Amino acid sequence: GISRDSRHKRSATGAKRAQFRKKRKFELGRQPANTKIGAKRIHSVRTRGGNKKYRALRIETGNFSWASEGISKKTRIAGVVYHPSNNELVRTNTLTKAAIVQIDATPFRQWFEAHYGQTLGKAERKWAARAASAKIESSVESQFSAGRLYACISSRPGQSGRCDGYILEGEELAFYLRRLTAKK
Amino acid sequence: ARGPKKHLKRLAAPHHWLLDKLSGCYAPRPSAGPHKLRESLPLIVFLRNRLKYALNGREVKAILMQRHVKVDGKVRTDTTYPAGFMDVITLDATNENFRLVYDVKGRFAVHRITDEEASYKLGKVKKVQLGKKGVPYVVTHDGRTIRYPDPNIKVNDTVKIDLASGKITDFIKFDAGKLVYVTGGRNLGRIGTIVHKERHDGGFDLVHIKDSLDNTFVTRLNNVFVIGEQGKPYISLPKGKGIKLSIAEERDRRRAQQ
Amino acid sequence: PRAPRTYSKTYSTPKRPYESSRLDAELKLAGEFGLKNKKEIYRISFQLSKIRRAARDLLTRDEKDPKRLFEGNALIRRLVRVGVLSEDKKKLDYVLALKVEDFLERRLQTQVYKLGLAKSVHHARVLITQRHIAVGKQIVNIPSFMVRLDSEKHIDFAPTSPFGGARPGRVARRNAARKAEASGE
RNA sequence: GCCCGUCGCUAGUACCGAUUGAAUGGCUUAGUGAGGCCUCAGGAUCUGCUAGCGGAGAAUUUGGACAAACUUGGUCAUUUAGAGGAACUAAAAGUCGUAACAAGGUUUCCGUAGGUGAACCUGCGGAAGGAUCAUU
RNA sequence: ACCCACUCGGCACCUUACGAGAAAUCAAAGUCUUUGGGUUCUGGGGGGAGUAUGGUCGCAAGGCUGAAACUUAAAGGAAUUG
RNA sequence: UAUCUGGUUGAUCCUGCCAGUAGUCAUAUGCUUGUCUCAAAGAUUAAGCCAUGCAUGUCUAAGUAUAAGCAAUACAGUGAAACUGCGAAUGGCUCAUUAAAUCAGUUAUCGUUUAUUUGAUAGUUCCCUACAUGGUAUAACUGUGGUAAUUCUAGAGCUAAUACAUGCUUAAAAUCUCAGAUGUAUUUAUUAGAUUGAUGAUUCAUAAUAACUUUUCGAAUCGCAUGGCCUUGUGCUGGCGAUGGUUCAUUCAAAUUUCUGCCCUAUCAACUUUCGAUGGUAGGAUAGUGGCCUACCAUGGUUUCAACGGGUAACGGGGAAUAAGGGUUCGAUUCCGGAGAGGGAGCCUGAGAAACGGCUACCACAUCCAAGGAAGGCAGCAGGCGCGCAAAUUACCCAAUCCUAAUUCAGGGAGGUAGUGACAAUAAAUAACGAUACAUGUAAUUGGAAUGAGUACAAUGUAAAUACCUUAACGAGGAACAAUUGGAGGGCAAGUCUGGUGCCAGCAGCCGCGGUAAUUCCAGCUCCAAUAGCGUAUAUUAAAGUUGUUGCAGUUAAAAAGCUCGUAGUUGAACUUUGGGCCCGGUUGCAACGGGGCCUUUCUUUUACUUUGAAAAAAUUAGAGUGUUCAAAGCAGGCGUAUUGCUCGAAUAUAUUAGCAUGGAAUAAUAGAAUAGGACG
RNA sequence: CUCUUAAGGUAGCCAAAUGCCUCGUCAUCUAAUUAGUGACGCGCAUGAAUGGAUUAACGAGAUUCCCACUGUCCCUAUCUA
RNA sequence: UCUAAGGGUCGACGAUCAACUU
Ligand SMILES: [Mg+2]
Ligand SMILES: [Mg+2]
Ligand SMILES: [Mg+2]
Ligand SMILES: [Mg+2]
Ligand SMILES: [Mg+2]
Ligand SMILES: [Mg+2]
Ligand SMILES: [Mg+2]
Ligand SMILES: [Mg+2]
Ligand SMILES: [Mg+2]
Ligand SMILES: [Mg+2]
Ligand SMILES: [Mg+2]
Ligand SMILES: [Mg+2]
Ligand SMILES: [Mg+2]
Ligand SMILES: [Mg+2]
Ligand SMILES: [Mg+2]
Ligand SMILES: [Mg+2]
Ligand SMILES: [Mg+2]
Ligand SMILES: [Mg+2]
Ligand SMILES: [Mg+2]
Ligand SMILES: [Mg+2]
Ligand SMILES: [Mg+2]
Ligand SMILES: [Mg+2]
Ligand SMILES: [Mg+2]
Ligand SMILES: [Mg+2]
Ligand SMILES: [Mg+2]
Ligand SMILES: [Mg+2]
Ligand SMILES: [Mg+2]
Ligand SMILES: [Mg+2]
Ligand SMILES: [Mg+2]
Ligand SMILES: [Mg+2]
Ligand SMILES: [Mg+2]
Ligand SMILES: [Mg+2]
Ligand SMILES: [Mg+2]
Ligand SMILES: [Mg+2]
Ligand SMILES: [Mg+2]
Ligand SMILES: [Mg+2]
Ligand SMILES: [Mg+2]
Repeated sequence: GISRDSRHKRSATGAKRAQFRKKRKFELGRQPANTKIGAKRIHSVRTRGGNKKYRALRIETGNFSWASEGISKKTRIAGVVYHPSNNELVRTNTLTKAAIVQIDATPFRQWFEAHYGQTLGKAERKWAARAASAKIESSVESQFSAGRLYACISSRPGQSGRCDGYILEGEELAFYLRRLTAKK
Repeated sequence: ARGPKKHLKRLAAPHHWLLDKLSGCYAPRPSAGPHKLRESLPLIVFLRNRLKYALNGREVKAILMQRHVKVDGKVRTDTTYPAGFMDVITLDATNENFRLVYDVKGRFAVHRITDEEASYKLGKVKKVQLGKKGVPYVVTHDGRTIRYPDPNIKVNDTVKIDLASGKITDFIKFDAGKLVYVTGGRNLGRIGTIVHKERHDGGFDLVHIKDSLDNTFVTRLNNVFVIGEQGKPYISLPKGKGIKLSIAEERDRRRAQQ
Repeated sequence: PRAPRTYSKTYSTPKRPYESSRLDAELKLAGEFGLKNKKEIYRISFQLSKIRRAARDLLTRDEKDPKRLFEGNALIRRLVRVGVLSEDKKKLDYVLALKVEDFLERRLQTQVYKLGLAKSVHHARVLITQRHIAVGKQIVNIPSFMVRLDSEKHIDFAPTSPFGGARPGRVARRNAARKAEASGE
């Protein structure tokens, strides 16, 4: 099968290496997951040492964290809008680590309302304790009016079966917004 | 080569077993256990070559399967159990307790001890680590993990292990001027006092040892085992006390028997 | 497989095959000591060359160097025990100045003769070959034995070997059984 | 005395050589491509909870990557056939002359060029290893 | 210009060799078995053979590089007496 | 353990090779072969092809027993079969591939997986069973069969689990959220992890917060004893264990990995880079790092200090032969590492295989067949064919060495034992002693002893033997119980001997000998050499200072480039703290030699070198000890007795390349302050 | 060794678009070859600016073989204007 | 059906405009 060995992959002088040691199972690679969106389908791969990997195909929900109020709500991934390694992954909506996706934002709005009570996107004085210092940003809340939050995948769906991630914030969000308003 | 080897060819066994060359093709491969493959001494070797109690491996396993032998308080019916340094081999039939210690030539000397001191054993603290739930623990030279260790027990210290409750009764701290056994290298089996420790960040720690006769030899920290202070070893030393006489004075001691 | 069996040669042939003076010296030694072939002289000269090599290696070392002291003392002890090196030549230079006859003298085929147990060296050879000589409480049937200078006081006949004890022999019995008839009855 | 080469006979060893020669093996473009593996499906029949609905699921099946192998072509290597050509060596007291060794009967030799049955000859420059260490 | 003396550098020469060498001879071919100042190139018995082949340079002639099979007990150097 | 000799000439001195000579665990072959110990052995050529038989199975008390299997009030014991578990990835073989690859020494994992062993570790589980859940489950077994054939299986009826799938009981303590959540495991994000643990160093160990999971674990298991208290019942409790299980550590491992080191070749000088070559970002994949793969981007990476290519009748090393010193050559092969199982490739299971005495496919072979089909892989052990100059028995056994399993028991062609065997190695029979004659020796002149070569009661040995050791009886007289293999011109020890042949036959490594005078051929006799061995062939080592670093030669013997420049390489003038004095203290014999410390203007550049130390497996080598009868060997053994046992050992040295630590500071290189951007507090 | 010429065809080349004999001989090419090619050469009657030999490239030039391709053929049939 | 690269004018970017070739 696929081999991660360096006995192929000719040496740094450019010399072609002679073959020894027919392919070893401890050097095997496998097929990419190419995780898509929707109708969760996870396959268990038996890995070295009896361990198990989870190939995510067609994942629908991911656990995304705001990282500014530390909520980590479970939400639905809408689609892939940017991927730094391959635009084809954006085209095909292939879920993958470091992919820039859009998430539902509804659990985050519901938590913001149950926490601050400050009408984000449209036991009494806990809203008072979480005081007027609640302005999040001028780019993370303007997305709530559309109900789509830009997020970045952080887990590896092909490895862990999960599609967790974090909401874009600050200079990371500015960078990806520049990229999106260029390539869109 | 497709898996773990299960055979140990003769001439590949550790030399300090004093194994016969033309006995057979194979040696007793030390099973996985507390100490190591090379630094170990199988119960078959210690029962058939160091005490001559048994004559064959069959007879070694015959002795073992009736619960006669006992390594560190437990039965250890394994024919090739890897007993090693500071281990207590007690047999109740022929009631006597041995402590596996190194003679000055570097072999596992037969060292009879009394029950009142075979109750315990010594252990060199291999590592100090916080376990799950934030519980500190120490790992010793024999592969023992002991929870809730004294907060002053660091690496390379020695701990006295109850060997019935498996807890730390006392601990000697690695410092200049304590009695140390050498458990590896050229000076394997020597006893002396720490004089100085050279640090060598990144590399290997070196320690200079001065035996009773003021001989000063340096060796790697990996194989020095604190066993107490000078003149007060926390254990009983074998017949030679790790002096390392030269061949000339050894021949002299030998010819002093006429 | 089992560990190999170490083995070494014990002799060395001369480089020149047909040196007449060396041939005559070897034949002189073989006639004096009752030797079967030149290979025995070869073996003794090989032992002497090994001894000389070790002694030279030690003598090139510094004096009171521990290795020289220990190994030269051991070599001299072994040689004086075997009786090749005399009692007053314990210096590691007389080891160099040894000879072939100094080793051929301690042969049991030579000691048996010099002790009067045999009429000649060939008598001694056949007497050792025929199990007639015992060194201690042990029959020794090997001519080359290198008496340890303590066995010299003990080289006598065996309780077997009907020259020093119980039995009368083998051909004596048949000659008696035929002399019974030769008597007439 | 010693000696050189052509030519002629015999034997051996290599070389060139039409044959787009032959065979074997390695690598390889392209084409086809088994098989398992991952994946899109598929649903025999096998029982369960109530025609509603799930679970296990064989054949088959889509697309991938890994790819044996074969065909064709290319290339490399190593053996090998070959009319004929041209050498070398050995043997042979064959033929022709006598080139060298004496100033070897034209001193020899080097480089180069041309010529001639063959050694060789001749021109030009060089050397003495010359047959001259020598003309105040 | 010449003479005399000295000097540095050069082409050489004469005598003697401590010394070197197989010798012829050599002030270097000496300071080498008492073997090491630095460094480049070349040779390894005589032929086959500076041949064949490949490469490269050349207009060509050829140059540079350069084998093998096979064969052989000498070939060769200096000197001595005829 | 530092050696030469024959051959060029009429003679000489050289060069120089040829020839001789010696060794080879170095192979073949010829002749010969009595004894004991040891034991290599189908590597070379064909990693060629293989008939046949065996080489991997495994059970305790402790997973499952209604064998219609045995035997003396549910089985109480044993126990075929089978399911389950574990193993079959070790071993053993071979050297085909393989030249920075393997491998060696040395590193790293703060870059990962790890069955097992060992140690530690789990009060938190529920959205009408726990005094114990199901078949949704089946085997073995019973009965019906197909095929010629396979370790082929269909159909029907049961039946369990430590197989499979589910699923509760443990309060108390315990804080946060607005009654619930709070064990662990997975995934993500954030926080602490200080100066409140560790490291040289971390985004480490670890903890916390918020969540997340096609649910992970949190025993529905088994044996032997049954004990204590008691509401005396189906009470409550309580042992020693086995197996299992999460995580961590440990061990056995694995995989990658640092540095340095491989033979010949330039008639290989450029190579790699579209098609990954070197790097960057991101991702995928992996156990994990990593161009390992992908996407985008950059244009890099190696090289005369030899890249790349070609060859190897190349697996690497430990080591072996030879060896004054230096070296040369070899290493398929007893140990370590690697790779392969006809050639490739792919993959299942499993902790671990890209496994081949596992599977799948193709290629080449090739078995059987009832022609439909089915089954293969000796470079395991024997054995056959083929190839060749070239290599053993289709033997016995688990007793030893160890290995494997559920395991004290079973299994093991692993291994051991024997058979063949002049591979090589050790020891060393073929005679010894008298008398008589003759001049210490000569003669088929004679006598008494000695013994094993054999043979063989027993007994030891052995797993059972064989043999060895030990021995009853036998078994020496041309002791026929008969030693050979090569030679006698020189080298080179030994014949102008006799007969034969006559430039023939032949010998002769070389020089030569043979042509009617042969010391050289064929023989006889005699003699020489080595000897149960000796010769021959090839290879290699010494000889060879004829490969030269030590250590060659180059005017004429072979060899100085036609000449100069010139890059790499090699090499490169001198100079910087010397010299006084005072001490302490070593080792050897007041002396000698070696230090360390103070004064005398004086108390952290970069390298090489060198000292010391650790390292450099064992075996091997050198070597200490040790009467294996000596010896090769082996690591044994020794010392006393009527014990109811005491004791010494299995040292030491060396691998001097690379890395590591340390002392020195000569030698050799390197850097300092010059437009001062210098030093000092 | 002869006769003989002004000189006696040199270097090359050849059964050649130049060779009668001749379909020369040998080899190769094919199942078979008066063809083609490579050799040989006492060459009826080759040959040196009446230019000799060779030549990369070029050619609606002459020729042989091979692959592809086909109704040229085996063996003809059919359709359209 | 898309992706990327290759421009003009004006005031490290912004505004505007434009054609095809790969
Ligand atoms: Mg002449
Ligand atoms: Mg002349
Ligand atoms: Mg003339
Ligand atoms: Mg030559
Ligand atoms: Mg001459
Ligand atoms: Mg020779
Ligand atoms: Mg073979
Ligand atoms: Mg193996
Ligand atoms: Mg961490
Ligand atoms: Mg990456
Ligand atoms: Mg090799
Ligand atoms: Mg090979
Ligand atoms: Mg090897
Ligand atoms: Mg081979
Ligand atoms: Mg091996
Ligand atoms: Mg394999
Ligand atoms: Mg085979
Ligand atoms: Mg395989
Ligand atoms: Mg097999
Ligand atoms: Mg196998
Ligand atoms: Mg076999
Ligand atoms: Mg005989
Ligand atoms: Mg006998
Ligand atoms: Mg004769
Ligand atoms: Mg002679
Ligand atoms: Mg020479
Ligand atoms: Mg000359
Ligand atoms: Mg010359
Ligand atoms: Mg230069
Ligand atoms: Mg200098
Ligand atoms: Mg002509
Ligand atoms: Mg013609
Ligand atoms: Mg023609
Ligand atoms: Mg035709
Ligand atoms: Mg003309
Ligand atoms: Mg004309
Ligand atoms: Mg035209």
